[PDB]
Amino acid sequence: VEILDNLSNSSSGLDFLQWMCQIYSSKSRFVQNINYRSIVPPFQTGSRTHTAKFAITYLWSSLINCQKSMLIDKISEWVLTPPFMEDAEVWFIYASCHLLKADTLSRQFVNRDIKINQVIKHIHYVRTFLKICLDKGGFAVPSRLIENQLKSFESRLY
Amino acid sequence: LGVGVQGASLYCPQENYTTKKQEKPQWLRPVDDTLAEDALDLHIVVKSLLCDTDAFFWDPTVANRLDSQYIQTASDLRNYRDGTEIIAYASGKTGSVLNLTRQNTLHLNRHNNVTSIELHSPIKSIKIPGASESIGRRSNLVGIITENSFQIFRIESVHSRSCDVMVSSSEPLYFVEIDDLQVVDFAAIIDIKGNWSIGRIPKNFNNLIDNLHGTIFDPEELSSWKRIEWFSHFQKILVFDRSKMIEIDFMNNWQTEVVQAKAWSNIRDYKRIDDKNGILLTSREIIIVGASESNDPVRRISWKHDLDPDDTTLRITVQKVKKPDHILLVAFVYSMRHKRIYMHVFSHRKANLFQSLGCSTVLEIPGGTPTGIETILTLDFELVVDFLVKLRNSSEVYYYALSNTVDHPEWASLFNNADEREKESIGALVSQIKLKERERISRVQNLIEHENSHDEDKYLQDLGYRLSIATNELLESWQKTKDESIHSKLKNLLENSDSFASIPEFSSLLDQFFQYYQDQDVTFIGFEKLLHLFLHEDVPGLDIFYNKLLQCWVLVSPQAELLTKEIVKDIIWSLARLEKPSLFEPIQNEISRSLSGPYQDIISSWDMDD
DNA sequence: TGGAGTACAAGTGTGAGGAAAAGTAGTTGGGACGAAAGCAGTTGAA
Repeated sequence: VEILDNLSNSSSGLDFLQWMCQIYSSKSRFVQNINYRSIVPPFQTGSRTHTAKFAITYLWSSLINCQKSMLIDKISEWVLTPPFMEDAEVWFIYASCHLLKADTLSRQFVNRDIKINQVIKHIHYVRTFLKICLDKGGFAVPSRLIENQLKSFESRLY
Repeated sequence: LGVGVQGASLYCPQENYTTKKQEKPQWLRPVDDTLAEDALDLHIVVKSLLCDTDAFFWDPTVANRLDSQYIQTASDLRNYRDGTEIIAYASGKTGSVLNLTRQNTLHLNRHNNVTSIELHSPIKSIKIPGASESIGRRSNLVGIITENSFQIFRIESVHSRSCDVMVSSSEPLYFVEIDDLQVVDFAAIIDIKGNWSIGRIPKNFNNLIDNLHGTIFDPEELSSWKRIEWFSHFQKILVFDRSKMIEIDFMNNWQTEVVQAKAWSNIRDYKRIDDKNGILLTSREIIIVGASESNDPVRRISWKHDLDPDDTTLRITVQKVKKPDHILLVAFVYSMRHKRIYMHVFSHRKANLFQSLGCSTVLEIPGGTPTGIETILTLDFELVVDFLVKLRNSSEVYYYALSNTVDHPEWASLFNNADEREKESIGALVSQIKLKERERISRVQNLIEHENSHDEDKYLQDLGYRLSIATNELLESWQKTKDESIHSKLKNLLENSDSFASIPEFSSLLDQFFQYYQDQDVTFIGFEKLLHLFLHEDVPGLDIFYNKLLQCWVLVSPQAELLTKEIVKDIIWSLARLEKPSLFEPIQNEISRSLSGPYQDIISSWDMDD
């Protein structure tokens, strides 16, 4: 919080969470037998079947940071690369990155054969990443309320 | 309904940028993080009194010694009256004597009469259950927990013409099984060390356990801290140790383990918030505001905050703040080892939209550590909030309000003898110095009477003459004794260095005495490169060394001068080590010791390498 | 106007504690370019 809420010559905290998720990337299994001294899982380590909290804070705070910069392609290219096949929160973020492109591009700037179908691609990415998010374990989304927003992107498109 | 949940758990932790967004594209801060947004919130104490009256471990079974909440008695039902505020605290010798209204700040009332009901057992917990708003009324009965029995008090028709609360009591049930019970709550429903039972309260004080009971007994939890609370009016109970929370509904036979807190944390405290949905839990390492669920009233594990302090003795108290748009839940954790509070601000809206704002900390009184802290309900953006503390190792209770906008008797019990014949016999010495000082303020005053006289120029010509030949007497022994092969005093003359009346002259005179010894067996240590150790700055001189103390001791002394003169006249004679020989004398004592040690300590003794 | 009991301190042996950076204790990661022809002695059964 100190780098982001300093704002003077700041890295805004996002290059430091990038530092955390580079050198503490460890897909190793949690051996669950040794007594643990000076480490604890739920806030500072990142084993297999547990995404690290600095990893998902790097995903939330770079989606929100990219929204406020209006580069979403570059986060959507990164989230593509790690298919965390053990959790639903990364897939909700990956579904929500495409919802933001499907939100931004659904203004149409007229009152176009390529402007149409690209939004349909992002709408179909949301409906298929939210489905695989909901098939996983516990991450309860307002899955009705998001469908009201995807249809609203298409009614503006028609 | 925000999005980032586990279902099982739900986090808004310590400044780690909470884990949700709806992406509400509504141009109205298009995000609904659990983190909220506002300005700051600084808190300011309003310190005021309300009332009054081996060590490497601490007892978990002792809980509190007081209570403070609005009570509505039996005669207020039929009549118009609604709600009277009381405070009942232990007193006495071993904590055994349990004993009101609000003008603008809560103060003890006019007739201010302690209703000292008497017991024969140590008080170890004093608490009400609280009230309900579904019942519409307030409870007028309170239960306390002691070592020897369990007691119930019943408050009947609090009086207004005399400010006197007559109290009634139930039968104090002693122990059939010899096991010290821990916690009461009602919403004799009690928790013994390892098992619980439901107790029945009667209507007739003019003269127990029901046929259903349960146990949570763990062979590998070691502590003696348990806790019980009724949950969400279903006659579900919640039972605690330091390792798990068990949910038990005695309506059916239905027992579920919900929290299992063995691995990295422990359950520390559990306050049931007057909100019949939301209830706040203090674990070690996290603060949990786990509410109730509308589908099944089991546990809505809500937005919890990762608290930082690690400790073994943390409590919590919570106060609701009811605004018309939303409900706040400020949570105050406090420890028995140090003097601090730690707070966090929660908010709640209609759609179970629990949020979080930030944290702050303030301090307490320096004498003791807090042991019981309770918020006054206050009958129910500039947040105001008020409460009472109680500190351990002091029997005083003070009252505090928070708005948005060191003496120890052990040093006293080391002096002050009761020996009246030895009183002035000690006290003569403080009157003995009444004589000895006034001579010294007057004799150097006779030197104040003279100012750079030739009669005292003679007196200092006589000074160095018995410093020259005395040196010439103290030199001529060391040359003949020089072959010792195995410094001095400069207080040999006891005739002078008492009545010399110039600092810049004697500084020059010793420099006049320094220049005289060009010969061997005599060196010195210079004062001006060393006199700075008292002022802790660059002091290159002896004459400006007085000039620092000259401006320094002006106010705090009668006439302020010759006392300041005499100490400067003392320190150069206090470092009276000016009797070093030449360089030859320690160098020839270097070479003698390495010869005496073996050839193994030759290579061990080498200074000046790199 | 000597003795009987007795707490305050000067003074003397027993082991028990304290710490660190070296090494070693169990899991998991990881190491190993070929589907050619007429023909002949033996050899099929007639």
